[PDB]
Amino acid sequence: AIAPVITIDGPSGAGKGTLCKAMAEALQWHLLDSGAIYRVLALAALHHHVDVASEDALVPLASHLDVRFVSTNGNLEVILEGEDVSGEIRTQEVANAASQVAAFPRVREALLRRQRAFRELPGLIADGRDMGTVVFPDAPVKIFLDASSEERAHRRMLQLQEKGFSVNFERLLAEIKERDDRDRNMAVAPLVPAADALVLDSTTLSIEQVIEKALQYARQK
Ligand SMILES: Nc1ccn([C@H]2C[C@H](O)[C@@H](COP(=O)(O)O)O2)c(=O)n1
Repeated sequence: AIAPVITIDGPSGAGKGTLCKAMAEALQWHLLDSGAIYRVLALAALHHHVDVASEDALVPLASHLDVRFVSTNGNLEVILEGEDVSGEIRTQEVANAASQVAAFPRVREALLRRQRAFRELPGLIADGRDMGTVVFPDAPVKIFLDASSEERAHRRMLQLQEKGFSVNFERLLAEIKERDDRDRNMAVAPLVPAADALVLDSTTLSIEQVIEKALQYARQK
């Protein structure tokens, strides 16, 4: 007793986000956005003066987390413990922590069941860095979008350039390069594609083409 899926994962900046809003739009498939979750988890950790450094304090917060996602409106507002926090989880600090919050074995666990319960007819698209390596290791579909460092950098340090912020290519470069040698050497929660994941790059690829591509693989299998 279960419904179909998909597993569009990959590193930040890869544009796996907007890709999902098609997978899920053209298909009307429940769009599960992970990253956010952690981002709320981290936020909640922050305001709850919970020591995001202490793995011995990030599991309770998770296993009783009040985080849900809106329906079909303008885009997708994430809600927390009773109030909206979209713009706040998209902060340039919440992530530094949301990067800490997701680097602990037990964390994921408590977040685990909280995710697997997202599946439902017809299907559930899943943005993330592991929707195959762990959560949906049975998803007929398994896309793994990817993008170089210099580029994924642009794909961000620029994406926020016309959003009223200041940032330098040099920094964010290092910043993402950092998470890589982290996410990589990471032990658990690597970032390597699912042994049957369609490795799909997008550096010199267009977003209109990634969609194009992706979908091809979709209904196919
Ligand atoms: N499935 C996921 C999604 C995000 N993450 C991490 C990567 C980021 O530091 C943070 C949220 O990522 P994102 O900015 O893509 O929402 O949590 C993860 O480890 N596994």
